[PDB]
Amino acid sequence: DEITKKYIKDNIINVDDNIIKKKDIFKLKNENNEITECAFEYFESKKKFDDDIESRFFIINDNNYNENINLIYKDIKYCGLNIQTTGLEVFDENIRLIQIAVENYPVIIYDMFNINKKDILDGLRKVLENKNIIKIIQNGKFDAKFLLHNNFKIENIFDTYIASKLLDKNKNMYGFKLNNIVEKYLNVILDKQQQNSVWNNSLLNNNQLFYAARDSSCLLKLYKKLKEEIKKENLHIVNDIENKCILPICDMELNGIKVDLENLQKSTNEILNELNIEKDNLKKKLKDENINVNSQQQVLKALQKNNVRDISNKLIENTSDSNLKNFLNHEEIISLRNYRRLYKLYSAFYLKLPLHINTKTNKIHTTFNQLKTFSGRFSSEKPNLQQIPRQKNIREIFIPNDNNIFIIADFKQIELKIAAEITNDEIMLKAYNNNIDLHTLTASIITKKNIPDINKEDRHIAKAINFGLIYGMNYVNLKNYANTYYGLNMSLDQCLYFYNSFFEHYKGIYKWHNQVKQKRALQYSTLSNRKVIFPYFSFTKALNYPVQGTCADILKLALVDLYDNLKDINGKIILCVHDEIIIEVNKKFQEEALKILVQSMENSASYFLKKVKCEVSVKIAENWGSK
DNA sequence: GTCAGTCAGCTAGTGCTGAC
DNA sequence: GTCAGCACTAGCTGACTGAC
Repeated sequence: DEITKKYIKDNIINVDDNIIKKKDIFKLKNENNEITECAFEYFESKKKFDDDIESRFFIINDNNYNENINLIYKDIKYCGLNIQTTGLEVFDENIRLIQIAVENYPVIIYDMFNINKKDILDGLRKVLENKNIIKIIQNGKFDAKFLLHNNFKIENIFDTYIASKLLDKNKNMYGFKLNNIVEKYLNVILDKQQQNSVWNNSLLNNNQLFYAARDSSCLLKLYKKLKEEIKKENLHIVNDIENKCILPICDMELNGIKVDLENLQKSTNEILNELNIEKDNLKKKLKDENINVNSQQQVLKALQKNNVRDISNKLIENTSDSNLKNFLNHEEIISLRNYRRLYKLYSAFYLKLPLHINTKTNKIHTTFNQLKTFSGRFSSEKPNLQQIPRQKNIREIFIPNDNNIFIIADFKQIELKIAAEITNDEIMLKAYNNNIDLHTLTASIITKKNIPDINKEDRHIAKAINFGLIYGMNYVNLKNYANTYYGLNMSLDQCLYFYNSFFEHYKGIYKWHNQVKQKRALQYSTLSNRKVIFPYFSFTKALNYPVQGTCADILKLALVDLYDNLKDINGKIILCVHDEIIIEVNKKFQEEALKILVQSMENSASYFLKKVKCEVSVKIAENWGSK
């Protein structure tokens, strides 16, 4: 229809009219700092949107490109960047539209499908790469990933999702989408009724482009309000850290971690054979060939039929992991426990990994999220890295890329050091000034032995108790904590003596406990001023939030510094799980990489913590499970 | 020849029970 | 706290009797 193809030359298909091609004379400065009059083509909705946000937009395709459009970018301080894509996955999908929003101008839409003169994107490249231009993005991780994968470089960034998430102080989990944020702050409904319209088509209809335009112009108003809201809340440090840490997360997701297919196959074969053998052994032991082991009720019934009892001559009524410890005086239960371990390991890692492995590159790629965790630490999904077993044999599957070598660095006692810093415990700080671990010190006070005489087992008990009592556990739960996660049986009187001895000397932590318990505050702040406001008081989380948040801040600062300091030797930041950072570097630059990693981690530690001095243990690893 | 009354397999949901 | 895996209990949906 002649109505519908009015603007086909610029790849626009009319749906319900509501589109006009209008030209007006603009006033722009020249490269010689001289105002120049230029005529531009911009489209407009025939029906004015009820809100005050802009809806004008240029479209820049192969034909319509005008060289003078690059002058908008000059002498700016913020610009709104949003990109539309055919699908979610970065590897299987391209970028359809790039949008730029410069204040008091329409939104410039670059149609990458109808762009072939590579000088077109030069202005986009320079506005993206400039470090003096605060690019505003919504959900910066997704857009940054798509841009980096296609040879673009984007340097500065300001994500409205991070600002909104931090400002809410973890009040609500859901929300924090573009429509919700704009409604909450600027009092406007974006009418996001586009139900994921088909983007693959070369031709794009009016509603899609206009909805994409209001998603870019609305970011500048959010920038203005969120900047002031953050400034009034003293959240600028953590916001800056998160914004600059967006890009390292994109690097980690893009590069991934390679899996040795041959070793994975060998381990899977061996583990399946071991599972079959143990299953057969249990089958003979349970004396029921038809028995299915996985049925929890059925194994309970079978063990009941076996009539094995307790030390109290009590029949088993539960196969809880700790209840198995109470019933260990038989070969049956040993076989059952071994089978449970093998089954969980097998069907949780070995049979699940092949789905995640991309046969195109034979690498595992993760989806890192940086503010879903309450404490602030990174959380992985799709493949859950923290759920990967941490035993030696399982991790060896992960190898570096061909012709490379891993560097692995991990903090030591970052929680305990941060606790010492915040609580200002004099004895801990005077201890760490002379390089003695707080596990060794805790063991020394517990066992009354001299420092050189401390063994490894005392260090283990210290490892238990320091974590136990530095997050405000009542001494009753110390027994459960030590037994369950470390296996050390303990008596209540021993727990009482340990509690008294621990809080008699480390005075600072006692003062911290007293203050936090007395105030019963509903709001807490970390050393990066990451504020959280709970619904109701909880002593455990009240004690746990500051140290964990500060540890997350230290890791994020380390990644931000590392991503800038590793660009010379072209090292990839691969993963960051727990207090551990992994970088892959070419085999020549091993020494330089080690120095860079250590320096970045130490500087990050020294930025927030001042009294103490963190240390990092770095080992060059052939495989992630190296020595 | 035909329709009730009762016998079920199937699918869901909840109950309950375990570890990464 | 998240997660799968299974009895058990229930309600439904066709087929095997039961009939005057």
